[PDB]
Amino acid sequence: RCPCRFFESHVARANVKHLKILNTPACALQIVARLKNNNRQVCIDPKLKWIQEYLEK
Amino acid sequence: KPVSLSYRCPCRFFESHVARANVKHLKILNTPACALQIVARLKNNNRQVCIDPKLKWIQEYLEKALN
Repeated sequence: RCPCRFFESHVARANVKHLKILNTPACALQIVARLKNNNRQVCIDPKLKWIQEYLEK
Repeated sequence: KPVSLSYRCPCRFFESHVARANVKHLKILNTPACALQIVARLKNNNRQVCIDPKLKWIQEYLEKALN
């Protein structure tokens, strides 16, 4: 049962407190963002350019 | 109102021995003051453990997350 069935593409690095990469292989979406200001959790588009940057170097 | 030497980084100590099967999710934090830090939510005890990012299985895990 994949918690992420929907993804949001309109998310910027600046909006996020942290990312949670769910250990759920088989699920297409496993990236959940805990958002700043409101503490809502939303699954994000894994294609967001900033993700690879955040998952840092 | 000052805010200094009171708001610690999520991680100061790390663990390099963690089995992927005992990981529910990886909490990735990345801030200017603390850099990249990974906190694993463990399956066996639901506790949070800071892990070494240089771990081998981490890269593939993150990679397979389509990002």
